[PDB]
Amino acid sequence: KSHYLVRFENVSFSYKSREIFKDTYFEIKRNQTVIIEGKNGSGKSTLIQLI
Amino acid sequence: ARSIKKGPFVDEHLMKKVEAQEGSEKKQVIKTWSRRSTIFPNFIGHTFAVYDGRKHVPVYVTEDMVGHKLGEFAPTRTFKGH
Amino acid sequence: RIAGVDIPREKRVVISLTYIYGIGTSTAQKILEEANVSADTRVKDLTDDELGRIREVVDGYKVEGDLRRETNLNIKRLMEISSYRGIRHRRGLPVRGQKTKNNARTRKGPVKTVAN
Amino acid sequence: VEYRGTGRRKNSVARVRLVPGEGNITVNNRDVREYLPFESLILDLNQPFDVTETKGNYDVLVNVHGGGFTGQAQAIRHGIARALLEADPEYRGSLKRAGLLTRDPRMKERKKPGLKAARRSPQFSKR
Amino acid sequence: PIDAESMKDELKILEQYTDERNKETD
Amino acid sequence: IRIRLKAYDHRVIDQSAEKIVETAKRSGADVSGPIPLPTEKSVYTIIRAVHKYKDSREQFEQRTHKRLIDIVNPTPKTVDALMGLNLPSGVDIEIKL
Amino acid sequence: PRKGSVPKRDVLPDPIHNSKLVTKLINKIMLDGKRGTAQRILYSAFDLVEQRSGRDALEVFEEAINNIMPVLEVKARRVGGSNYQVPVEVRPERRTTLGLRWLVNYARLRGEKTMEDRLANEILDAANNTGGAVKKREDTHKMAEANKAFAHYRW
Amino acid sequence: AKTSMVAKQQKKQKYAVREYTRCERCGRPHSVYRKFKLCRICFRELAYKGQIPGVRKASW
RNA sequence: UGGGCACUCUAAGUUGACUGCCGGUGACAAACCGGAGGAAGGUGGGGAUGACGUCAAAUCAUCAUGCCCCUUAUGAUUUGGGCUACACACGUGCUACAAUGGACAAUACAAAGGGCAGCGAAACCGCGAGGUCAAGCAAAUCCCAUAAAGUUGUUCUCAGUUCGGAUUGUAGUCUGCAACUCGACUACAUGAAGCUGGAAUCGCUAGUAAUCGUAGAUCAGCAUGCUACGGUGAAUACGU
Ligand SMILES: Nc1ncnc2c1ncn2[C@@H]1O[C@H](COP(=O)(O)OP(=O)(O)OP(=O)(O)O)[C@@H](O)[C@H]1O
Ligand SMILES: [Zn+2]
Repeated sequence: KSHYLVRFENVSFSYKSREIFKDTYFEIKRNQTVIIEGKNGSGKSTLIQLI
Repeated sequence: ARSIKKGPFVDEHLMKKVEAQEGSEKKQVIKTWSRRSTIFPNFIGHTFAVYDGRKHVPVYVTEDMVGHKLGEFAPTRTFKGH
Repeated sequence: RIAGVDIPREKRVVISLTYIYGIGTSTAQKILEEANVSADTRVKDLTDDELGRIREVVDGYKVEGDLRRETNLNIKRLMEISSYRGIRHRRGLPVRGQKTKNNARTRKGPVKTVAN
Repeated sequence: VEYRGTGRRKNSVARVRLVPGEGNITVNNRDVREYLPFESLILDLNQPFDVTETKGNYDVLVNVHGGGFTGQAQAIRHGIARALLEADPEYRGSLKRAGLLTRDPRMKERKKPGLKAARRSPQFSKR
Repeated sequence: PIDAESMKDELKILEQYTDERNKETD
Repeated sequence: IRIRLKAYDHRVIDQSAEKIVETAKRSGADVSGPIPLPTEKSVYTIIRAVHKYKDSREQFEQRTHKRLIDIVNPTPKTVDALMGLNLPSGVDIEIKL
Repeated sequence: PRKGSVPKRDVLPDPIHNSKLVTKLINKIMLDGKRGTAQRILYSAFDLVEQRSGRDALEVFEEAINNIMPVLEVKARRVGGSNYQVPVEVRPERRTTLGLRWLVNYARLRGEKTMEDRLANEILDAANNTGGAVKKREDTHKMAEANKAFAHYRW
Repeated sequence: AKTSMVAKQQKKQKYAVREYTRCERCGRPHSVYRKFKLCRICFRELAYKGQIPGVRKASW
């Protein structure tokens, strides 16, 4: 019973030398199904950690 | 309700037959219609028979009634359940 | 802290002064006339200079338990003399002349759709 | 040496008084950019001034009455143009091709009974 | 993109009607 | 000297007014031509049906027209025509002297 | 209507940018009959965007309504057991009605705060063939492709 | 019913909250003007014959 | 404002719009599309105006009435109660779920109507509903009457929130013999469900829909309803 669940606001991150995310936006609304893609090392399991 | 500058309203004959046994032995129930008159401290101890439309139903005036009307304490409608 | 209630932080002082049961917005922004705070500062930014001086008039009123069953007795006397009202409390209906055949759904629960 | 003209629009009446001068428009003791709140109305009530190509030659000097800001910013433009076929009436071929000497008759409509408006019927359920 | 040049291509296929086929024996 | 004209129809409120202003122009005195004043329309919508049909209504009305007449030089013989009662039974004149 | 046809209504240019594609975008923005609070949102999003991108305000808006101009589209018939969606070609003045409401109702569907910048982040993303408004000349452009078969049922 | 209730309305009642108008042609309580003392049936039934001064229809 | 009738307003008279005119498709002959004088052009815009009949439609309760009933009542007069009853299902509306919004400050612009034992100013008093004095006006003069949207600003920053204003306890103001069953308003506290709606369903072709405010009749008192009035004001009509 609302619209937005989580959101990013020009978020960045880095693993001491590796710049994973520059300033980006991300959103998940009520009753959605999101499928994140990429490859090995892209940053999928580190985006789930930011949440 | 009424106001500060007007008083309470009591119906002019619900007092005379109450301040007529001011100093008397016993209290017999008083036969009324004036459901609309307020309750003074003077009534404290009386049990009036008010009018709910077809029967005079009796209630005995106590000291937590002393700002109310006479007919807040006598139902007019009947409703047992549906 | 200002009462048993702990009005939140990250708030204008006159906003969170509404958070207490018994003071809304008319007692919340001239509560700041006994003490003298600008009313526009956050509650995260003031020292106990006024933090007790707002804790002094907060008790000049009757607040949060001083008031709750204060007005559970006044809605209890109407059950014990048995006036008109209160049987509209001790039934569960609207007690002023709010009418009950059509929209009476704050005193009564949700619908109970029955048979036609 | 001032010209004359009344133009109406929609229950506003505005009396306009063309003079010899430079671009400036005063309305009811005020500068019209204090009078008019949108830059939308001060662009076209000098529509007459760009059809005849006398962009700045006149100070305006309006007197207004009735209505609101559109109908007064628009009863005016029918003054600026019905005071300029009065100076050189032989301007009149081209200030009338831009459609500027029409009074614009479109007024507000009666309310009819058993309707909630001029043209708005009540909600129909058949059962 | 879908490259909407279909406007030029669904105009030849517009003319094979259901009755144009009925005529024009081969 | 200030006088007023009334009537529900305009046909006898100029047939009256500009009929007797030159009853003042008879003798030596001149009067302001009759000034029309804002007239009123009252309006009453009722129900056509004797019973259950709103949405079918009917409107009527009734007006009252007003007229101004004032003269600028009364003589002893310009108000002795005050009782020249010849107005056609509907009009109502207002004299205040 | 049966009897014929009519005109439209022809609107005079903006004070400032000197087009009639910005007077007909306030009429998509206006609502309830309030041209006041629609001209904040439309001149505060030519200069809330004019900062972000260093070219003119009206060539990054007018390329933001020409990726959205749907060139094909589907209309319907019946059969008697199916109801087929035919694909027809779009006139040159209907692509300008739809691009200008596929851009303004894909702005109340956005997660920014004040509709100065929803309309501002939607004229700058839609200028790069992306996002909301400009998939919808791509929703609407496979349906005229899937249905490329039923074209002969046309008018 | 009527002819008993109208003759207790041409009769000054106790408290002047208690003067309901009730039309002076037929007796009807029910929709009654003050400038005429004539309800909605009788205003239309009399203003048609023409016996109510200054009234016509309205066509604005 | 002394003085003026110009400007505009008021409202009597009288102008004006007829396919008159002018091109070219029609020789069925009417008409049709375009053009130019015009404020408006093709029954200008809107109203009143509702044929023969249909429905044994509605109305014996507004009124009148043939036939049949009652007549110490089925008639008549009062006080009080009732039409305001509440497991529930339906029709018409109103208020909102916010950022094109809340709040609290400066600041403009309409019309159409009501007003005598009735509008009721300015001053004072009240946090407020409103109270006491009281001018003027039977009213184009005076009063109701601030129009609210709007506009320039400070501010709050996505949370059932400063959103929303139900429901209650309190303490008051007015009208009335009297607001107990059962009136409108205001102060303080209380802080309900509601995040834009299932199946299906409705209005509207231009100054109309949408929003915004004012005003009347009933009326002591009480409207979100009905009959009016103007400000801001879109989107679309390929076709059949
Ligand atoms: N603690 C760390 N310190 C430095 N670098 C790290 C650390 N953890 C992860 N990384 C780097 O971050 C990158 C992404 O890690 P992440 O956990 O997102 O992988 P992933 O996308 O989940 O891979 P997969 O999809 O195969 O699981 C890797 O290339 C890795 O080198
Ligand atoms: Zn009658």
